[PDB]
Amino acid sequence: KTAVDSITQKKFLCDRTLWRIPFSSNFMSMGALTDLGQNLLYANSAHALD
Amino acid sequence: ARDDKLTALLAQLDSLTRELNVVSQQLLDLRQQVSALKASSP
Amino acid sequence: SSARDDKLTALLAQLDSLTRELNVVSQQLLDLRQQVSA
Amino acid sequence: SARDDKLTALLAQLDSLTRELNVVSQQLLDLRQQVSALKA
Amino acid sequence: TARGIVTDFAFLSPLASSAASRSSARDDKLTALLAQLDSLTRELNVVSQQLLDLRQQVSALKAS
Amino acid sequence: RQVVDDTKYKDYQQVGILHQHNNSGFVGYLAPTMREGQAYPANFPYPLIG
Amino acid sequence: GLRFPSKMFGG
Amino acid sequence: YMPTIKEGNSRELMGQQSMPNRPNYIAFRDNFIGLMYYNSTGNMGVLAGQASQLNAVVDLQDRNTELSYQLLLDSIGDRTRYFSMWNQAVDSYDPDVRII
Amino acid sequence: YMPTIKEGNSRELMGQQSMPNRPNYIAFRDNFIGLMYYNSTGNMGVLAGQ
Amino acid sequence: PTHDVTTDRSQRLTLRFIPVDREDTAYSYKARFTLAVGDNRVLDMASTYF
Amino acid sequence: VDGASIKFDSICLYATFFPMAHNTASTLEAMLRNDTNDQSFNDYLSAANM
Amino acid sequence: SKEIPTPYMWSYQPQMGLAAGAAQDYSTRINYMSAGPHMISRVNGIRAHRNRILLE
Amino acid sequence: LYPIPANATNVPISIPSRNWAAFRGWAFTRLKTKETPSLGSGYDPYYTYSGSIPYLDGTFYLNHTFKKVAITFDSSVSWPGNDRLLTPNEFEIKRSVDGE
Amino acid sequence: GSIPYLDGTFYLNHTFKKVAITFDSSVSWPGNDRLLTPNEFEIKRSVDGE
Amino acid sequence: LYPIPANATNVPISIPSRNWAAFRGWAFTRLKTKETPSLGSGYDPYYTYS
Amino acid sequence: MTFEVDPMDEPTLLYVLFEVFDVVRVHRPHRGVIETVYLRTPFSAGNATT
Amino acid sequence: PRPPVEEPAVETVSPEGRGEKRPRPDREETLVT
Amino acid sequence: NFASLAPRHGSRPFMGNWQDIGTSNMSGG
Repeated sequence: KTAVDSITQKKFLCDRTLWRIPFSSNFMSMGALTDLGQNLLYANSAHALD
Repeated sequence: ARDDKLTALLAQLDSLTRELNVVSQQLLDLRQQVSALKASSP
Repeated sequence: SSARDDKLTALLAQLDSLTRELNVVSQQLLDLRQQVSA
Repeated sequence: SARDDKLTALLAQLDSLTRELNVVSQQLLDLRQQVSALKA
Repeated sequence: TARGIVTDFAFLSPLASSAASRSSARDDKLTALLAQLDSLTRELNVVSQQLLDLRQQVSALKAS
Repeated sequence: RQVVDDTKYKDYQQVGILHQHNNSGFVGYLAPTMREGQAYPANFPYPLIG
Repeated sequence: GLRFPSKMFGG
Repeated sequence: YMPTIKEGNSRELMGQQSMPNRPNYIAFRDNFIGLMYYNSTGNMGVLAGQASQLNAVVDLQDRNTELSYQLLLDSIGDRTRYFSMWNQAVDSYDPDVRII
Repeated sequence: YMPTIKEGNSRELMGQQSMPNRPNYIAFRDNFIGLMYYNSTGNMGVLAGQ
Repeated sequence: PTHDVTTDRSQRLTLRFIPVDREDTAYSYKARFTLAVGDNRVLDMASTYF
Repeated sequence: VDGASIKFDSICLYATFFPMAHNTASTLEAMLRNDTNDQSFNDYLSAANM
Repeated sequence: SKEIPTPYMWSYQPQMGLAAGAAQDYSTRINYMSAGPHMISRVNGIRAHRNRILLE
Repeated sequence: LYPIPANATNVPISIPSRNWAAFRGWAFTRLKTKETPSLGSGYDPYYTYSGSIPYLDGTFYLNHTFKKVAITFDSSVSWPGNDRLLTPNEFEIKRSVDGE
Repeated sequence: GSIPYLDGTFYLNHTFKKVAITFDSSVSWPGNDRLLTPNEFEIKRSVDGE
Repeated sequence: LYPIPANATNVPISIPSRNWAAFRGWAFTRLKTKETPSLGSGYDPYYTYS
Repeated sequence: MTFEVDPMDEPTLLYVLFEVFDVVRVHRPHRGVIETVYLRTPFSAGNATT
Repeated sequence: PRPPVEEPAVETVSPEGRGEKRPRPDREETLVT
Repeated sequence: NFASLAPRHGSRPFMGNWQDIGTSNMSGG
């Protein structure tokens, strides 16, 4: 009943793992050779990445 | 007065501490961003 | 680029005092607001 | 050049702003010791 | 003694090919901070106008 | 336009309309009435040139 | 061209 | 009118008379002439591909890109109008001042 | 070697020591490189019929 | 017209280009950009400015 | 002599893009890569300056 | 340009094993902007004799 | 391995130009320079550390220190684009300030 | 006086900061990363850092 | 001439897509930006080297 | 050409426009490739193909 | 109210009424739109 | 024939003119 005015600190820890961002059009693993690796934009031309 | 006068300080000190709790968050954000540019700079 | 880092590390040291001298005003304003409440 | 001048000119403000906020806290110590000395 | 001439060199070695593309991106951010910081001193001055008027006003109004 | 800066200009004094005396003795004070006052160097506005 | 009608006063 | 060459206050300096300075309008030029190096072979601009690296801007000294752009805006648009984005405000003397 | 920061003659300027300037060979380049504008699209030369 | 006029993908109307290699001098200023026109796009250079 | 001075903070290149449909802007792209569809321009002054 | 065009040379993709896409042979062009009719007509007969070989 | 200085926040990396065919995706994790040897070289004489090496054994632990990720192709086009995400221009991993 | 609702003498156009149009309580209009600030129509600014 | 920044180790270059008919080979040598004038331009004001 | 002008008490210039056909034909055959051919007649700088 | 139009349907802008250099004033000859 | 790219005035496309595709703008001629 004598508690202080508080604020909540939220965080997470996620050990041992890699933050994977798949190069797929729906972010799903439908195959090892993804549908954007077979995309003719990324297959027939050279593009910069930043 | 005494009653209406006391409500003149509860309608201005709340207006200033709402303007001071936003500029304190904004200054704490921009301090952490100057420390970002000083670190990346040679 | 040594002449330009002094302009930034002096700006960090004076935003240090600015967020500290504002921090004592934000604690003295909630003192005299709750002083009116009594 | 002008970027370093804007870095220099804000420090004239950031020292004049922490000097005002120094005496801002000096006038609010006056207020909390005046309202306390009027109710009793 | 021989640490910080080739342990800061082998550290910052991938960032050497982009030393001009990143210098203009920090030129972008620094000219964007100092305009957000100038306008922050515009608000804190006009807040402090209202924050010091209540010494002159209320001391002749509380104690009257 | 350019106005004066109350944060950078060292000798800034906020002078309201009661105390601005440009055209001091050749212009009626706070009114379209008859002139009043003496000739005197002005204090308003601050110079933006020179 | 030659099909444009001639200028007269009021018509 | 300075009556007295001597410094310091005197009765003769009540007769000194003050004239306003001449109005001097300093600004960027019409359509931002003078900012960009055109037709300087020492400062020729580049629009090229990143890979072939052959500049498609062949710029010459006896070309006048500024005056080509000033005369183009007269033909395709109303030139008396003002446009602040390209600073398109044509230099125009006063007709009562030039011809009295 | 200047023994004294101050100017004017002194006993200490008997100890100042001379060294010859470095040899600098200023000349036209080999085969007159840099006289003629080759490979300049803005300063290109002409051999044409009249 | 509805179809085959405006794209159904995401695309910025206006882009912002930071210089790649800027160079400051007392008498001039040089700025080197990457004017990267993305695929399935056309850029009229009249719409470009500094 | 009169103390005027210009300085540059940062110069950015902007580019406004018409959001053309992706297989309309690729049909236009394919047509404009011919040598028969080269974009030919003329200087409005069209003069040599002496 | 329409009668005697420049051939679209195909870009290969060694991974998919298909052709990427064909652009015109801009990089093997021959510059007769300093030639006259005694030699522009002789180069245009070589642009056209090449196009007969590629159809063959 | 891209270097991050002490108290540094942004890590701008850049690929010049490449055919991106058969690209599977990304996978990123922050490391420490003290805890990562300069491999490729046969002997690192400035490697004064003998703990777990997260570069080699998968003992990654600085995953929580990521704020956001912005991926742009061809210096102009944001990825994935197409308004896929709730903030479509970037991969916001965590937020300190959340009002929405 | 002049009724701007009836005669078209509108004069308070400059007092707008921004407009946020969201269709169907979820989809921001125009969406599509169209604008430099794509979630709303920023009409004017006080803080202009970028 | 491909630029190499200071203390840069690996320099990738690219040639977009091209008929390589009658190609003979490569030859290459590192230069210095201080020693090499910016040719193509008819004058180099940034060239403080002789 | 011979110009008879009024005498002025100042060094003046004579700006003659020798009107030509300053034409540029622009070819973009592949992604990233920008080829231009310049021709002005009569006062030819020459065959400024790029 | 509307620029001049040919009808080949398709709807084609007609070039009539445009301004030209003339040795004689164009209002006494044609209508200029 | 790219007539679905033209704004329909009525039921027909408002195509432009053939002769408007080029330019002849030049100072003095």
